[PDB]
Amino acid sequence: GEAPNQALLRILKETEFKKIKVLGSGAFGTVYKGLWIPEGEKVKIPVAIKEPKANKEILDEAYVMASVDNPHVCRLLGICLTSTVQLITQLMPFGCLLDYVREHKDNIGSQYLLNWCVQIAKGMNYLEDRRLVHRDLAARNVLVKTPQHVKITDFGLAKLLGAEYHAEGGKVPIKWMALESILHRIYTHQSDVWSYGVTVWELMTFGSKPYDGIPASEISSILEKGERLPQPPICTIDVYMIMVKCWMIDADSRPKFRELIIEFSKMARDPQRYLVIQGDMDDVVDADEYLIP
Ligand SMILES: *CCC(=O)N1CCC(Oc2cc3c(Nc4ccc(Cl)c(Cl)c4F)ncnc3cc2OC)CC1
Repeated sequence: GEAPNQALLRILKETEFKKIKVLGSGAFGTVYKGLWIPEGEKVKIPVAIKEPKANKEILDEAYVMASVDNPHVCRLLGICLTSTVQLITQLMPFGCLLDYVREHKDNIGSQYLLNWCVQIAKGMNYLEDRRLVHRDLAARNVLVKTPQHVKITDFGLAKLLGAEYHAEGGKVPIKWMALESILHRIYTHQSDVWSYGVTVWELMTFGSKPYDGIPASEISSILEKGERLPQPPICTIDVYMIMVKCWMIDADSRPKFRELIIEFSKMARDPQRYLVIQGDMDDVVDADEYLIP
């Protein structure tokens, strides 16, 4: 009872796109921005390009990104098979939501924060429909297309469940993981809900570091001792109670992604009741409008 993944993997000519700038660099490789002009099409699509034996890793990320299609999940546009392997995706001009929430903290309203909480829950709920566990949900891994539209990205750690994933050992983001993921290395859709709670806490604190000034090894014990992240200042008890529910030790008593949509959507209908913030070329086609079946 496992469905065939009939997603299409589009191979892109190196001619079809040009690089423009370097958006970011890390070990493996650098992420760049550029334009993609499919030959004989008269369209220019703003894209972001990301170019060992780690090719097995980047090709696993491409498989996952090519198999998702949701307004709040970044989809792979294609890959380029030159001397280096490149991943081409739609350009998210405003960067990651973590940096955006930091560089604009004096201009972000409750309506935007709660809407972001709704959109991330919508994208996370879609990944659960597709039986996909992200395992690395964080504010740094949510990209901003427009201030009103954010999407989930970075599926390097994502794993597809059959019809409870048991990792072995890898550089993992300790401070965002559920307690069972720390101790047993078990990952469930409800393990992503814990990460979702930390991600919401990142937004409501305008980019603060969770457990700032704490060793990563001491985290497993303080979570057993009953300790969680503090109530952010702008957070009513209503919003903070939801974040606390995502961090319960019993994983099945945690909120579901389908329910986090409903609760935050109800809150976005009256944002100031739940968040208290002081003073509330020519042929360019966005990739969300370029659809080839
Ligand atoms: C906040 C953390 C941080 O330092 N960075 C994250 C955002 C980067 O800037 C931009 C990145 C992208 C990406 N990234 C991307 C991720 C996975 C894959 Cl496979 C591919 Cl191909 C990617 F391109 N995607 C789309 N748009 C942007 C836009 C960015 O800034 C404008 C820099 C480092």
